[PDB]
Amino acid sequence: SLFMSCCGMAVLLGIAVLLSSNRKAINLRTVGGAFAIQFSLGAFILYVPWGQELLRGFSDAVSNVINYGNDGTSFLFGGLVSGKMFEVFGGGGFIFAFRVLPTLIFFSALISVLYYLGVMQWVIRILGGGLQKALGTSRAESMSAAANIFVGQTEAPLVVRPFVPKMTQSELFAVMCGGLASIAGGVLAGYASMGVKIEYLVAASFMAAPGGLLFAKLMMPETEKPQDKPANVIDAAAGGASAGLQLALNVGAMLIAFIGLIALINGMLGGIGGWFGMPELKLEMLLGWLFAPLAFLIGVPWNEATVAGEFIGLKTVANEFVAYSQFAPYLTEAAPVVLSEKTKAIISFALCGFANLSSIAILLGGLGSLAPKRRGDIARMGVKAVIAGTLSNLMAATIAGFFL
Amino acid sequence: SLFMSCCGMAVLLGIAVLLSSNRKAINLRTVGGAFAIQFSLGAFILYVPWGQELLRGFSDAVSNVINYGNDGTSFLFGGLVSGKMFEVFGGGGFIFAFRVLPTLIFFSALISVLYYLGVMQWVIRILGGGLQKALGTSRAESMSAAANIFVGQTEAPLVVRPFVPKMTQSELFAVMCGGLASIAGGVLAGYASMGVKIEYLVAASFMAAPGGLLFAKLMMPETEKPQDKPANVIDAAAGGASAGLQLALNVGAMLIAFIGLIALINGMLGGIGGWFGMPELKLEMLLGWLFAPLAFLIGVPWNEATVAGEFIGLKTVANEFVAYSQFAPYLTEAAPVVLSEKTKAIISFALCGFANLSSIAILLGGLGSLAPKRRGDIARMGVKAVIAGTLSNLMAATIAGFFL
Amino acid sequence: SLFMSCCGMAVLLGIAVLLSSNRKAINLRTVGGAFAIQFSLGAFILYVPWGQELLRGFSDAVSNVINYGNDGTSFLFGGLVSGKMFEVFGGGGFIFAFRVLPTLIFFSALISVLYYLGVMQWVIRILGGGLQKALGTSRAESMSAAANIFVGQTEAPLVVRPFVPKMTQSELFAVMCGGLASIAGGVLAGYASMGVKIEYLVAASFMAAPGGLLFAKLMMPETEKPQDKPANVIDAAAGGASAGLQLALNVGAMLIAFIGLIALINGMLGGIGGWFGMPELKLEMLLGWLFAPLAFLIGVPWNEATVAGEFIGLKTVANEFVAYSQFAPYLTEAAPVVLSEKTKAIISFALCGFANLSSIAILLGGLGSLAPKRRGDIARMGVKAVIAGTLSNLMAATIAGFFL
Ligand SMILES: CCCCCCCCCCO[C@@H]1O[C@H](CO)[C@@H](O[C@H]2O[C@H](CO)[C@@H](O)[C@H](O)[C@H]2O)[C@H](O)[C@H]1O
Ligand SMILES: CCCCCCCCCCO[C@@H]1O[C@H](CO)[C@@H](O[C@H]2O[C@H](CO)[C@@H](O)[C@H](O)[C@H]2O)[C@H](O)[C@H]1O
Ligand SMILES: CCCCCCCCCCO[C@@H]1O[C@H](CO)[C@@H](O[C@H]2O[C@H](CO)[C@@H](O)[C@H](O)[C@H]2O)[C@H](O)[C@H]1O
Ligand SMILES: Nc1ncnc2c1ncn2[C@@H]1O[C@H](CO)[C@@H](O)[C@H]1O
Ligand SMILES: Nc1ncnc2c1ncn2[C@@H]1O[C@H](CO)[C@@H](O)[C@H]1O
Ligand SMILES: Nc1ncnc2c1ncn2[C@@H]1O[C@H](CO)[C@@H](O)[C@H]1O
Ligand code: NA
Ligand code: NA
Ligand code: NA
Repeated sequence: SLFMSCCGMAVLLGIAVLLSSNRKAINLRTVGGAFAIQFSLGAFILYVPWGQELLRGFSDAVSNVINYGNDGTSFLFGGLVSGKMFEVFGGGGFIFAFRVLPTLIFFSALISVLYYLGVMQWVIRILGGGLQKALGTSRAESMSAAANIFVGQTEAPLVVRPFVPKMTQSELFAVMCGGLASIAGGVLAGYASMGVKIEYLVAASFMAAPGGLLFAKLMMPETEKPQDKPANVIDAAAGGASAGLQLALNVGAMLIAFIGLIALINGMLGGIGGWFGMPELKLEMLLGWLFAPLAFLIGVPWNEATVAGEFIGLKTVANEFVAYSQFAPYLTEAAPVVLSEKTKAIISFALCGFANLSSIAILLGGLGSLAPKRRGDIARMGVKAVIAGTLSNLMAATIAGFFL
Repeated sequence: SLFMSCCGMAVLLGIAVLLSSNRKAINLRTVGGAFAIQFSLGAFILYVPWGQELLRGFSDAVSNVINYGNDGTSFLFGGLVSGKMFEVFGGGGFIFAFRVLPTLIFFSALISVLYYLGVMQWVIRILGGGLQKALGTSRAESMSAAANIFVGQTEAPLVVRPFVPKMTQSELFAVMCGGLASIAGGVLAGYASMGVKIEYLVAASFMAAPGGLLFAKLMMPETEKPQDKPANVIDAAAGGASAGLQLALNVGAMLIAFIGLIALINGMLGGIGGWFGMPELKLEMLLGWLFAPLAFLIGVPWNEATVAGEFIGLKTVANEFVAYSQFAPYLTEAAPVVLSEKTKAIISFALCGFANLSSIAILLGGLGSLAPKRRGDIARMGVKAVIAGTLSNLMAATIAGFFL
Repeated sequence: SLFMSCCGMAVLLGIAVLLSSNRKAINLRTVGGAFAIQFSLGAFILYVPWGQELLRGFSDAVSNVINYGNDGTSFLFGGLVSGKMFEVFGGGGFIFAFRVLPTLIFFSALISVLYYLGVMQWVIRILGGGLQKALGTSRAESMSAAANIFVGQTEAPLVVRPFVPKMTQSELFAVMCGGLASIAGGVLAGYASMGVKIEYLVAASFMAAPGGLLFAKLMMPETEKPQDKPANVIDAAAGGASAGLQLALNVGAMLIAFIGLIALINGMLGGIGGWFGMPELKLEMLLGWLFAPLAFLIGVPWNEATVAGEFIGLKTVANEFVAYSQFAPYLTEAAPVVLSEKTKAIISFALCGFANLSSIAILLGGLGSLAPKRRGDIARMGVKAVIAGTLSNLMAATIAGFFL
């Protein structure tokens, strides 16, 4: 029952200790409180009545903002995003390129506005300040952790960019993990437009801050000693829209290629597998059969562990956007496999993160520009940071499945 | 009657004098002839028979070029830009992204071709030469003023780029105002594809050259002393298409975000206004109530001044493309408010310009690259240039409304 | 009969000799074997039974890869690329922007993957090694020739980029011609999606390697003495998708402008021609009337030489993508002119190449970046390389028409 979930938490913490740079350097106050906060935050917004009301209140607010931004894409693509599309094409009336992608543009512009008004910095300063006073973490890495709740892995350290080139290896690692254990506000609204429950996306985004610090200070404890704009609001909006556009193009081109490549892989595996009496062999079967124990370990039922492993595995070997693209049909009535409500939540939390190998290259570019002489350290701690970011997603998935 | 329009002209000229850098330095020949030319040009193509035939002859020529370029977008988007779209989606069959945006690509390529053939330079040299000999303005700023009739604010000073880094503060200001008081040929054909009368777009584009010089030499008189390529035509076309593409993407992403942001604003104003007994409070009401006297001053009837203020205000606080997007439905039979034919013209002229705060950043980039040590002067005279560019649009709107 | 084709080969070789930099420097072994290989390769895959089975086997493999990549574009554009489009819009249901363009993205990602796995380098090393040992050509130019079978003109010399800045004028010319006589794998799958027979595209791509070396060593013999990475596979795929996206945008914007410009040209020619009693005068008539002898010379029947000249001429004065766009309707049942099966093949081979004036600018950019001090030589030998690349397409078209 609930004993399998508690064991899963110990295992995830166990692997982090086994892969630690120095187990004797682990601060029990830091990693003890970090796990406590992430667990208490999960208990707050997923179990207790008041916490559930605040989460559903914030999610409904986000849901309204998404629909407001949909007035912009309704102007551009007109009837191609109307209700007539379902009367003509049926299920194929939902055009991903016109429905989901423009949401990245609007939200990137919105966050850019909220940054100009100082609204974003005000929230991060509170959340980041509460983390460093409770975990003992440094000022910079705590602000980057709180920033990563809303923005991306390369946009979050911008709030503390003059402290990046001279921060310790443990600090930089935590900064890398803070962005790998979380997502961005843009893609969040995109995933919500695909059918993913906003309550799960918002929850996982907030739990990514202490969870990101947790496995960062576990796999890389602090052994050294730390230290310590657009002209107008319309320019900020226009600048954010351009950034969202460039992101929307890249994501769209990525999904065309990757899904196409997977389709190519499945075609080859159908022939390769046939040589061993398995002509129905596909990528989903491999990822499902390989990630089934990991899914079963975090709280997914035995008869649903294989199906859940297909999505968790795809999120790891590729990225979460490709995984969510194959998990989205499982959130509708036309789902090939009817999953339990708890399982749908666990997959949603275990997929809510930029934790993948391809994000290392992005960290080498964006974060690497903030510290050009630190690109050697980033690439070196790259693989370790992905694991630490992965464990944070699995931990948040185990906690979520525990209180459900 | 016509007395309200003549008073409006005096007020607009009055504000320019009150905001002048030096009223005693104002050249009466320059600003006297500039206003005379803009007024005589308005009287020419909007009142006298022969001038109306030349304007309708040029507009029909432009209209044919647009339809010719529509063969390119008809190939790419096939039936999505066909007549079957209106039989299926009705009014929503008109897809802005496929109908209007590709026009920016084709026209940017066309102008790039006409530049290679020396056709563009030939016309600018004539118009620019006639301005400097009649107003006493310098060679460079007069050519940039004539160039801004056809191309954008950052593309126009390219004809005199070796004279930009060493031109006086009054010259640079006039160059800034020349591009703020006008638009580009690309977006012009785009606005014409939205229902905006081409006769008004072409007229306002030509009146922007003396009008841009008028309020520039009024708010910033000359107190100092002035001075004085693609391999083939296919490469020029291909280069212009790429420039139009990048512009089409930026405009499209801007409209998705801004309209979405306005929709978000209207949602918040509906709650904020409800606290003061005004739950129906929107952005249009504010902009309408605030710009109604300004609209009434330039020649808009009392019962239509508020509605006209919504578009003029939106053009100012944001940009003219967002304003035209909300004014375009008022040019069809499905218009919520039936405006008089004169009012439709006044709004069309008062919106035909890049006069906004966001264009300062564009001037800092494009025009600033032509003179990197002059970015300080551009940002300093930025706000003043927007006002001077705004007054030119209002003046052209007052003149247009006078002869109608 | 077959005598007209053999004469055509002599003429094409004749022009190359007449335009040679030094006819006495022509290596008879090099240009003798190069023509022999291209001719024997044509005889292999177009005449003999076994060679036809290997070509149809490779084409069917490519055809399957295209359909696999179509799963990615089916996810993004949903029902807009479904069969319901033909039930609603009929022939206009085929949306070029959603059907053909995304194929460039997927294939660019695929080739990027095959490069990471060393699969591409393995094939090029074999083909390139077999050319230098049979023709006596240098190591670098032979590898670039073999690479150009699969990738573009600026991507092919990347396999030998440290040898580019110090290669002779004859080597650099052959490198330029290798990319002008061939296409890329991305656009190849795009042309195949337009109805162009894959067997012809694959054949012409392979015949472009010895044909590119043939007319390069004919028009520019060697008179001097020659000499002698992504972190993971997912990063390689993501990087290739981004490159394909940027290419897809440029091609799409080019087709909108060029077709629109041609439509503008046809409008003007209709009036200009009317002054000389030819109101039906268009661009196709000119290109057809002018390239008819050239089409008749390579093996096109007398009554079909004019129609074929329209496509060959358009491929020359513009690019092959614009030509293929106007030739694609002639491959369907709704073709205005029913062409013979041999003629359809000849046009397909004569159009399969980047041989145009606009590709010189691309060579100055991409290839010029590999050798910044050699941009002077590239621009100088630019026009000659286009001709040499053109003759290679015509030669491959004559050979193809000979064995059919
Ligand atoms: C969709 C409808 C929403 C409606 C909302 C209305 C928004 C109004 C924006 C005005 O903001 C100002 O804009 C200036 C122009 O950029 C800035 O000056 C900046 O730029 C000036 C010059 O361009 C300088 O003089 C200043 O020093 C410099 O701060 C200035 O900071 C900023 O406060
Ligand atoms: C859609 C159908 C329309 C059909 C219209 C046909 C257009 C024909 C374009 C030819 O123009 C020439 O192209 C050369 C190639 O770029 C240029 O040479 C330039 O580049 C050469 C080398 O590449 C150099 O040798 C030259 O010095 C240099 O001027 C040259 O100036 C230019 O006159
Ligand atoms: C759609 C489903 C398809 C499923 C296919 C699964 C693909 C698996 C990719 C793994 O490849 C590895 O990834 C590392 C990460 O980038 C590379 O390390 C590189 O980067 C590391 C750090 O980031 C360094 O430690 C290494 O030295 C450096 O080689 C490494 O070379 C590479 O072998
Ligand atoms: N805002 C962002 N910042 C950085 N990388 C991002 C962002 N959004 C998406 N990505 C990248 O795209 C992938 C798929 O969403 C992520 O795993 C990440 O690598
Ligand atoms: N050709 C152009 N050059 C510069 N800015 C442009 C151009 N076209 C549009 N814009 C910008 O986009 C806004 C909306 O059209 C304008 O007010 C201006 O800021
Ligand atoms: N892969 C490529 N590399 C370089 N140029 C290309 C490529 N694909 C297309 N082009 C350019 O676009 C034109 C039309 O396909 C070509 O003639 C060539 O100039
Ligand atoms: Na983040
Ligand atoms: Na202009
Ligand atoms: Na090639």
